[PDB]
Amino acid sequence: DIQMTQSPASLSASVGETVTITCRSSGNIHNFLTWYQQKQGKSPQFLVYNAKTLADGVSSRFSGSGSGTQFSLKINSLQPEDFGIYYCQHFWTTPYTFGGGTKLEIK
Amino acid sequence: QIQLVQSGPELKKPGETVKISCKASGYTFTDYSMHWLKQAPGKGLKWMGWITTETGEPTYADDFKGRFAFSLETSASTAYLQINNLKNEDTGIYFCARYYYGPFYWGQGTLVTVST
Amino acid sequence: ALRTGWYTSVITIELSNIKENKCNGTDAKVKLIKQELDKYKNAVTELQLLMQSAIASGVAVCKVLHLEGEVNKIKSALLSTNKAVVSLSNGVSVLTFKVLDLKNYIDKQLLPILNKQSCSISNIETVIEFQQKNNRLLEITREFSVNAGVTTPVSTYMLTNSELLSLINDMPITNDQKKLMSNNVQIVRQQSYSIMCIIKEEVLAYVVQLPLYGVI
Repeated sequence: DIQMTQSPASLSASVGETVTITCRSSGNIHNFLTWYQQKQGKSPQFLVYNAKTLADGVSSRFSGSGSGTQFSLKINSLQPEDFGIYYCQHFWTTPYTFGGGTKLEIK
Repeated sequence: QIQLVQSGPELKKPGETVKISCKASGYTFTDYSMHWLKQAPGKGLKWMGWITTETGEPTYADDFKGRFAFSLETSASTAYLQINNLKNEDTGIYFCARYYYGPFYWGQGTLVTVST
Repeated sequence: ALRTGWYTSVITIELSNIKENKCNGTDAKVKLIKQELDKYKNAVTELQLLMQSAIASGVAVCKVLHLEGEVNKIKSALLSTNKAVVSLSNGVSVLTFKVLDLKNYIDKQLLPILNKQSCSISNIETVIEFQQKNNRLLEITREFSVNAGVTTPVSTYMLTNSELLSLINDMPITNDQKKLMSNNVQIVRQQSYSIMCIIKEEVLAYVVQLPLYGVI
């Protein structure tokens, strides 16, 4: 029952800043974690295959890091696209859990 | 090219029965067991369980036991859910997904509202 | 060099999904490609039927990889590299490895030529390339088919010499044991097993149950 928690439950940034989101697991999910982003009424599309190796098709500004119990998604620059809600989930063992969600809006 | 197209919107009344279907094209349907994900208005995303696409044997998350029932038709290459005895709390968006390399693959949702 | 324990690896092979080749035309090169594809599909089928105490450790690791989620985690692990150290859900740290990549070749090279031009192949090097790449899978299939899915000694088709030494240089052991095991690789092939484990989520995985000599 590993439960995850995201620190910036709210967020607000410019069109050129770098913002960083974090998740804290309630257990040692060695490496396995991923970051979806849900647009205005779509299905959550994933951004990284793993804590580090980002997923093909996405832009390079997203850069994940972490291991064990402290993970960090970093949007290296904001654009009109990089706006929505960002969840984080472990896929180490069942049942899977999500982070509370991080709402990102313009400054 | 992996697609999981899902059923359409619905409107029911508390105490009814509902069946949401998920069609899965783009891969051998019998490779990946399909997982079911419930969202909620304002709340967070909730993973409820999966159903093996070989034996059909389902398994449920401790919050979604008792009424929810998963089923599939191997020949048709589609799997569906059934939510007996709908309640005002069962309202939301229900997702069908399978294991991508690490993360999931989400098909479009089916907003299932339960009003009187 | 007294064998006192086992060290179960996990050896994966990225399979492909052969979508029905809708192309009419029976040129010799296309016919040879079709025959090789049919042998490939047959190998996958016999392996699936092969799946569906000296190997107690490999048996336990196979039953763990049959749990829902584990292959996903191994696949994510060996994703960009060709070797990782995945920690299974029950606490054990297993050393996965990706010794062959046939999905890549099959999809990228073959499937365009098969689907777009209505199966018109130009050169004859591609069919020799494909049969060379496929012979190792076919030979693993043959060894598993004859030995009832548990093969000893680990042949050079299961785990080649370079890959056995790459496995030995990453086991959690002293440097003296790595040196010993790298100087007697034939005696390490003659002392292990190769359990056949899973085909699921488009991958072929078998467990190589290497020895480890605590007394030297």
